Amino acid sequence: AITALLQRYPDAETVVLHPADVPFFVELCKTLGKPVNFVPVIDKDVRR
Amino acid sequence: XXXXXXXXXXXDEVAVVTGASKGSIAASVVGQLLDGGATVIATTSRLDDDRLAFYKQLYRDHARFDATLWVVPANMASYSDIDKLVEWVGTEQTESLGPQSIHLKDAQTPTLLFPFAAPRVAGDMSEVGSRAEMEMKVLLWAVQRLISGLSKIGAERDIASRLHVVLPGSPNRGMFGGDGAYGEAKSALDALE
Amino acid sequence: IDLVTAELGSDWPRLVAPTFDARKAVVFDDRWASAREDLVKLWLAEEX
Amino acid sequence: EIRVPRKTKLSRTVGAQIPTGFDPTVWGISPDMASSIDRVALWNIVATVDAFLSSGFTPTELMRWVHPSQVASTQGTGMGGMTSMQTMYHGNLLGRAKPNDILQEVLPNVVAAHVMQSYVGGYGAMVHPVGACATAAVSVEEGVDKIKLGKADLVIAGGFDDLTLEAIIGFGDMAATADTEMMRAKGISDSKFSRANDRRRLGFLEAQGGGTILLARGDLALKMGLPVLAVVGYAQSFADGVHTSIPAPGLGALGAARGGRESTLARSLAQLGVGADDIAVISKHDTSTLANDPNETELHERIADSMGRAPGNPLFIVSQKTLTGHAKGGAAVFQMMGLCQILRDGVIPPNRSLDCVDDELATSGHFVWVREPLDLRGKFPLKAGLVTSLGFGHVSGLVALVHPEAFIAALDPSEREDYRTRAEQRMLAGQRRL
Amino acid sequence: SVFLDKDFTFVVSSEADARAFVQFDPEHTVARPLPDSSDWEVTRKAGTEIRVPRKTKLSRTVGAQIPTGFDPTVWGISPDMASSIDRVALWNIVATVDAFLSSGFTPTELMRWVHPSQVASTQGTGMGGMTSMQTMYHGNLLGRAKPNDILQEVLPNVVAAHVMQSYVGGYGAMVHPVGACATAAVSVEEGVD
Amino acid sequence: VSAIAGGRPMYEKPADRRFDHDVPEKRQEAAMLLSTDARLGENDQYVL
Amino acid sequence: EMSGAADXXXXXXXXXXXXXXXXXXXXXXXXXXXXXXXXDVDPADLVVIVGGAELGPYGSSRTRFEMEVSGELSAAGVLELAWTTGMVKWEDDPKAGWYDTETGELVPECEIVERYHDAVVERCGIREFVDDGAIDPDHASPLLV
Repeated sequence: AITALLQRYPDAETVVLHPADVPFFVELCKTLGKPVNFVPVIDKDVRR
Repeated sequence: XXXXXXXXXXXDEVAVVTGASKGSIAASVVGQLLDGGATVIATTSRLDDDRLAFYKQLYRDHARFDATLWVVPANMASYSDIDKLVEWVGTEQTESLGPQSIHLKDAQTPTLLFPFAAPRVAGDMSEVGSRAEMEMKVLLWAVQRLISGLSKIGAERDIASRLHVVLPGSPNRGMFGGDGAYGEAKSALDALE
Repeated sequence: IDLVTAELGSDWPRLVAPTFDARKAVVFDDRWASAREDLVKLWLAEEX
Repeated sequence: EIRVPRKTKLSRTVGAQIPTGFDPTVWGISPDMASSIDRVALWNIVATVDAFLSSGFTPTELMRWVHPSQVASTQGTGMGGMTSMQTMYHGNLLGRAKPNDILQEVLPNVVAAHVMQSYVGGYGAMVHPVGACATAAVSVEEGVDKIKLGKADLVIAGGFDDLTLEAIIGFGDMAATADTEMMRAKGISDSKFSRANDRRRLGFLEAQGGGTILLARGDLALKMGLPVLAVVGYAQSFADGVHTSIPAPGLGALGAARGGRESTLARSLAQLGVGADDIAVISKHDTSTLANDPNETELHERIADSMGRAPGNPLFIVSQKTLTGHAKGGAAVFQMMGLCQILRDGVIPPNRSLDCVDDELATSGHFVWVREPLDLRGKFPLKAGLVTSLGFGHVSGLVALVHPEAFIAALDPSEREDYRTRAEQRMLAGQRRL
Repeated sequence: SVFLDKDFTFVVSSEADARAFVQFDPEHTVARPLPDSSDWEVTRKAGTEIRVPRKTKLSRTVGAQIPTGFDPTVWGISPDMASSIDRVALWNIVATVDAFLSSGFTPTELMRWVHPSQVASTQGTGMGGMTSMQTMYHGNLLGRAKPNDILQEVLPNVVAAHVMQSYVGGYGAMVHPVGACATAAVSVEEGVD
Repeated sequence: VSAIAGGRPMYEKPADRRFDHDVPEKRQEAAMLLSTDARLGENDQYVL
Repeated sequence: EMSGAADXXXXXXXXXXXXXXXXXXXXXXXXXXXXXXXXDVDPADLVVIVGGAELGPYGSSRTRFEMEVSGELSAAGVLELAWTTGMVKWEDDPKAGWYDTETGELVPECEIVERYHDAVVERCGIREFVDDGAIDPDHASPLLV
């Protein structure tokens, strides 16, 4: 699946995650059904 | 092409064409006139740059040697326009540079005249139903004054040159009932002859 | 002016307004300029 | 004696203005700076930051490779500090509260002085040309001059000017600016009224803004491993001469083409193994005035004619003033910027404001005026551009620009390959930072 | 700047100047044609903005000034030049002449040994054209008659531009440093360069 | 000392060398700027 | 029949959500043949342009070049101009994203062209002078006799 998508968009391999796509991912971690298995960000909520 | 260019010749025709707009019979006539090494006066009802850019596209394609094209804002419904236009068409062909820029009206005696100006039925102001009455001024009466206008210029400036006016007659009056416009209006062209 | 309008109608006076003026005319007498740009566009884009 | 308030109606209703809603604050300039400094300062300050962003960020990284006294600032102005000037002469005569720093802030050099205080912090050269309309190219000339003599190894070249009230009334009075009331009478929209080389060209549109470029020693650029945007093959300013006549335009920029194979223009090219035919593009000043356009054309026509430009191999010319308008001080830099972008992308920008080419210009056969963009792809390269600008009072200038890949040919295959490695890594890190 | 508390007494003005009055105030000012004289009356209502003349005393009573009685005319500068150009221009113009006088006189003698494009002018200013600048910003806001060449004459480069037009006539480089107080030495640097 | 006494040192030039013969010099205007070694003769008093 | 064919419409289902955005700017090399010697040219005597930028009626060098060469902005073109013109703002308040600065509304990258560019074109480039100085030269310029 990963190969299928990023073949269509080869530029995804050479570039940065968009600065507006970073809050989106961190936002998704907060609304996720089962809590995220990792730590996405070091911040005030790091204990949580 | 460089060799064929050296020996290239030209012709000359002076024409005034109205109703020359995009996707029309006259537009195909205009580019073809330009293809024949002519000098063409082209009138456009809409003066907007989208219409202006089109004639530039049409000219830069079909233009030959000796070919000169002229585009102007014009309204065939206005008698003032007709008088003012041909007063511009018939005066001098001179450009005076003083302290300022004055272009004296360009004088070219028309060979061919093409009254293809074709009002269309669009009634936004509610004008519906009175148009066939008004167009009779445009399609005939104002043409008559247009023919008379260029006749004056020709007589005043004294040319024996015959202006050839192609009268855009509608095909075969009376054997079609479905056109509703063309068939009836153009039968008086026999009376105009 | 009301009587004149009553006879002729609303659209007739408004559409009969003057348009043409001697200062808005545009003349294209240049082939020499347009032919040169026309050729180089052919020369570069030649495919057929 | 009493002075009683009145009003006036003026001819110029339109100008080329920085997009509405621009703030130096959004770019991150502190409010204290915005207050204390002229509007023109905000232009050169932000431009300098974005100019650095092309390669490096921290201005003190320059002090790693270079002793600080080898950092130079060459920044031109036609006037500069205009607001701060008009602020004093109103304010003082009006007794209104106005800033105490006024005369300091009206010095056309103080603007980049503010940038050196706030950003780079260099210990080295500061020069501030006045080229009228030609300062930008005149600035590049001296930026080039500072490096070759070892006075400074890194220079910032550029120009900037502002559009205010009394800037307009000076031009409109001088008759040099296009009269808007006449343009509307001819059915001309605001975007279409700046037309270079057009038969109908009515005089220039006044604009505002600023721009700068970072010029460096070729050896340093490789060593620092920054991007190479282009090689400046030459730069010159040129005067004209004694005459009474006011319309008579300066032709003195021809002095660069003097000598043929021995000419500065051709030798500059020849040192890269480039010929006279290999200049495809000239960036004209193209003021859209009736005086400048045909003269600059005759000028560029002649500089090609004597240097043995192959017959009918015309210089394809862009007019950026038809788009951006004419900003006096920052004129030739915007053209300088466009020329670099021309070389790397290959694309030659159109003049979309051209309805018809002036019939007078037909006599010039080494010149071609393009109304539509000619886009050069990977199979269709280009080589060298030329920026030309004519300032007021016989200020004329020429900057020969050449493609970066001409420089990479002097490294030998081993070091050439080594440089591409460094430049590639910088671009990736540069895209990151940006 | 003061706000008028009660309506000011009407004053006579021309139609062109009075229409202008309306363009600032218009809710706050009132203008009428006078039927007999065709001119207009200008009446400022309450709420208008008025600029009222005042004075100030300042600290600096002394400066270092060129000896009293100096004239560019005595040096031989034509009256037409004196008028058209800023005071700062008269300084650089005469200085350039006397600078040449140290060696040669006729500036075109340089064109004997040298191609004209090899003559350069590097001339610094901290501000320059100051008079011509203060002349516009007063004059325009004051509507006083002021010269049309103002912005050309306020360009700190225009002063030696005037010298190149009037004297040397060189075809070569022109640079014009701004060094604040240091322009002079900064200019030498680039002249050397 | 000749300049100081007479008011001589400032002479605003008519630019004789520019226009010296109306017809050719306007044509020679191009030719001058083009070729390197073209200069002033002294004997005619500085002719172009 | 043909008016009816024109009068009889229908809706073919189209489900589409489009967005606008791009990778960081790249460079397309050109094909150039060069016969050259290496050591001959002194790098210390050469002047090379490291970088450059501009502030003008069309925005920065990136957006201005797009308008000059193309004539229309890309995704990054409108995104940058809307940012410079101050149409779009960035809040760390909840919903964490790009917001419209005027009306205080959250915006994505797609609608930037639709919601803004029409107004951007008008208020950028060349236009009637917007008065930031409370004075209009063309309309009313203060005079004192």
